[PDB]
Amino acid sequence: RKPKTGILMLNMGGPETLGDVHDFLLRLFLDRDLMTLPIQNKLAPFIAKRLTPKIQEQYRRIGGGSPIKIWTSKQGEGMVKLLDELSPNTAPHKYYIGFRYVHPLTEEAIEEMERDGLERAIAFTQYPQYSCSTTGSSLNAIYRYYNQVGRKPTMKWSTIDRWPTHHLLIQCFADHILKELDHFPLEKRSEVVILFSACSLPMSVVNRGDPYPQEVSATVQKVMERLEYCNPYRLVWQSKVGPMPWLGPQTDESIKGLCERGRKNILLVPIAFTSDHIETLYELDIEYSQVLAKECGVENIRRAESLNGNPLFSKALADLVHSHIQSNELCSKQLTLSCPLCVNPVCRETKSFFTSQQL
Amino acid sequence: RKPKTGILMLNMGGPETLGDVHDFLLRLFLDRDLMTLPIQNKLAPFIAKRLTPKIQEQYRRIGGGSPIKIWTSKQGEGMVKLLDELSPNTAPHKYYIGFRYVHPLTEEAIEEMERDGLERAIAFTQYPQYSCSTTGSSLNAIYRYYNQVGRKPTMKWSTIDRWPTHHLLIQCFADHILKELDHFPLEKRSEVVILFSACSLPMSVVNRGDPYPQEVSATVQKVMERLEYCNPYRLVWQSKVGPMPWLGPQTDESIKGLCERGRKNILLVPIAFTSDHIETLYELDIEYSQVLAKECGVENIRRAESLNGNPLFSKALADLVHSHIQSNELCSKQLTLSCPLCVNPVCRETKSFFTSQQL
Ligand SMILES: C[C@H](CCC(=O)O)[C@H]1CC[C@H]2[C@@H]3[C@H](O)C[C@@H]4C[C@H](O)CC[C@]4(C)[C@H]3C[C@H](O)[C@]12C
Ligand SMILES: C[C@H](CCC(=O)O)[C@H]1CC[C@H]2[C@@H]3[C@H](O)C[C@@H]4C[C@H](O)CC[C@]4(C)[C@H]3C[C@H](O)[C@]12C
Ligand SMILES: C[C@H](CCC(=O)O)[C@H]1CC[C@H]2[C@@H]3[C@H](O)C[C@@H]4C[C@H](O)CC[C@]4(C)[C@H]3C[C@H](O)[C@]12C
Ligand SMILES: C[C@H](CCC(=O)O)[C@H]1CC[C@H]2[C@@H]3[C@H](O)C[C@@H]4C[C@H](O)CC[C@]4(C)[C@H]3C[C@H](O)[C@]12C
Ligand SMILES: C[C@H](CCC(=O)O)[C@H]1CC[C@H]2[C@@H]3[C@H](O)C[C@@H]4C[C@H](O)CC[C@]4(C)[C@H]3C[C@H](O)[C@]12C
Ligand SMILES: C[C@H](CCC(=O)O)[C@H]1CC[C@H]2[C@@H]3[C@H](O)C[C@@H]4C[C@H](O)CC[C@]4(C)[C@H]3C[C@H](O)[C@]12C
Ligand code: FES
Ligand code: FES
Repeated sequence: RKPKTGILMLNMGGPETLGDVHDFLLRLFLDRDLMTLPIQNKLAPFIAKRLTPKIQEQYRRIGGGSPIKIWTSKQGEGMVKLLDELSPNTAPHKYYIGFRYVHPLTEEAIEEMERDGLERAIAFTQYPQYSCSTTGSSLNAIYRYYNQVGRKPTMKWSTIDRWPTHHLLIQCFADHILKELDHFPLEKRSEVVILFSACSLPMSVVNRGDPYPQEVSATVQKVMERLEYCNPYRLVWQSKVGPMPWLGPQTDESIKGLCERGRKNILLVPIAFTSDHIETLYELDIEYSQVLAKECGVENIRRAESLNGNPLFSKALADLVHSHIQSNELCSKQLTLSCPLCVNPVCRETKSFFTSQQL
Repeated sequence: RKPKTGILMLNMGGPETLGDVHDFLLRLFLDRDLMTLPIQNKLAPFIAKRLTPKIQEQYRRIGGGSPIKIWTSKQGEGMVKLLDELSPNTAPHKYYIGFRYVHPLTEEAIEEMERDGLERAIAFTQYPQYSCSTTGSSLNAIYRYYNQVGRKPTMKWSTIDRWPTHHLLIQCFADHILKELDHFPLEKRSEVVILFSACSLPMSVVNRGDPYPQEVSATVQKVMERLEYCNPYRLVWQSKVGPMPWLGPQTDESIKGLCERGRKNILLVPIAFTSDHIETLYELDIEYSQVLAKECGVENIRRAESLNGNPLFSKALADLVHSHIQSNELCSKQLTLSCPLCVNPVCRETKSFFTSQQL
């Protein structure tokens, strides 16, 4: 009955209600692994307070809050149900949600995992493609937690730090793309252009050696091969913010560019997310698909459904955990290599934390 | 005996002797598909004249010229020898070299193909990953040739515009990587970090929608999967020139960054080339491996051998051409979609040239 193997599902997280926005932002601007700012401890709360109204407004526009926790919970529960049958030797399994910037925080989840007296602890990132700003930050949080609490872990840790091409992940994306293509008018099906849209990164980050771009590209290639290249495509990036240079082409500019060039039937695909969030429900669905799309004269613009509750996805999660357990992997080979230009000293410490785990 | 099917092998080309450097640079700065410049016809010759001495010196450092024509010739001959047995229906086959900036020029090749009175003409790019600046420019020259000569083609055209993940291309890279890893001291094999190095692109090109980065990334992923992720890796970009922003991380800075961080056993892999040229023999072998490496205190830095004369590569070429002929493909689906922000009007005309081909 008592849990033996815990699977900590890592994700940035998102505010559940408009009221959670302020703290979400605050924790986010306080994260050194994400950004360094002068008098950060004083500025952060300030920047959070001023951005709060604008961000709360974005969440109001999609219903009043993020569904991330609901979808994560459902995927986790489905995963556990399967794991108990897949790996009896490591059962019972229990999933824990460790959101980086909102409750339940990564730290709270770890505290709970230790209290449950687990034997196994698997840091399972929910970002298929690795970025030092996403998965890396979550992994650093785990290392820092123990380093700050001043005491070693009581469970054997390991991580599934990336999985950009897991065959079931690719199948889920391909299936969702195909069913969405079936939603376009029959006459336009073959004319549709697929825009794979992933979260962009500042060029300063890309230039230090971030693995993200290459991995996202890998996922896209895998999805397209499974679709047998039925339609032309392009990998574009969204969510750029600020005056600094980010990796492009931007998704909004691409949509606008495509229309002005006669390609008015577009299928957007959130290729770097496993569930819905503000980036898909607001940026892609409203900002680009409703507003921008109208101003540009698009004929048809649709978005592949996010993986969310697809039973195949829960199966994907379970297979990954199962394979990870059977291989005795502590982490991917890729995690043993820090960015060539990494300037964050905790990265090497975090890497060692997982590569040095007992058993 | 009379040639029936012609295979136009497209490549940038390189100066065979130091004396060819000047016209090489001249033709390169005159290409609108490559770069627009004020009073280009006047600036181009000037720019070529001032760069000539420095470029000639680079070629002198590697032996006095580029081996590209020699390697292209051997691969083409190997390809033809195989095609004559693989596809008796389209034999005899003849290969033609169409370098973009040096003799034999793409135009001279087309002129020769027409004189040979071929029935089938295949534009076979030698760049596995498509870039509007490489393959795109070569395809544009074919269209521009007929449009400038004021005559319709006498042969049925088609193109193999990209092949970033052909299984035999991937096996060739994997094989060369493994044999090069064997050259490292046994004690450091597992410590080696693989730097996949591809030619960089200015961010202005990346941002308009160039498919190159995503395709190179795809190749890297396939190679690593075949090597079963034996070693950690990172995809880096080389050859940045000028003050403008280019896609990074840069190969030279990554090598230096890796050394500073204790990773002194590096294996360089020219993932976007099929043979040796100035970028590998000079930039990677001399500039980075001999000079930069010494100043950084590298323990061991080697470079995977270029595909060059590997018989498996000629097999790859013949299989690509064979499958292309069997499928009646006119071009890839990807070619039917121009960059979302393309501003070159010839791109659409070039695309149409191939997609509209009779038969
Ligand atoms: C200078 C620094 C960025 C440094 C960097 O290049 O990394 C930026 C990051 C966030 C900026 C702040 C935020 O944009 C919030 C405020 C915006 C106002 O227009 C100026 C003050 C303001 C308080 C900004 C001051 C300054 O320009 C900050 C602190
Ligand atoms: C730029 C940075 C990622 C940096 C990196 O590549 O390491 C990302 C991570 C989380 C992002 C923030 C979060 O998504 C929360 C906010 C979302 C808003 O749409 C923009 C501001 C907002 C505050 C974002 C700013 C910026 O895009 C952040 C800070
Ligand atoms: C846009 C937002 C300020 C909003 C506001 O004050 O209204 C600012 C505050 C801090 C900024 C971030 C920080 O300066 C850290 C990063 C600096 C890089 O040059 C761009 C990305 C980067 C992640 C910035 C993105 C964006 O410009 C942020 C998030
Ligand atoms: C202005 C133009 C770029 C225009 C654009 O990209 O929008 C750039 C491209 C190449 C430049 C030229 C090349 O760098 C060669 C010369 C360099 C000298 O320092 C100035 C004159 C010189 C002849 C430059 C003039 C001008 O700045 C050019 C022509
Ligand atoms: C920048 C441009 C590619 C632009 C694009 O992708 O659109 C590339 C194509 C060919 C390149 C040139 C050729 O490789 C020939 C020269 C090589 C030298 O090492 C630098 C100068 C040199 C003259 C290069 C300058 C620049 O990097 C060029 C002009
Ligand atoms: C470096 C070289 C000038 C060398 C010299 O005169 O000493 C200049 C001449 C024309 C330049 C190119 C042209 O301006 C066209 C492109 C302009 C972009 O802003 C950078 C890439 C871009 C492809 C430039 C690369 C590089 O800076 C070039 C190739
Ligand atoms: S920033 Fe990537 S490993 Fe440190
Ligand atoms: S620049 Fe890419 S299609 Fe024209």
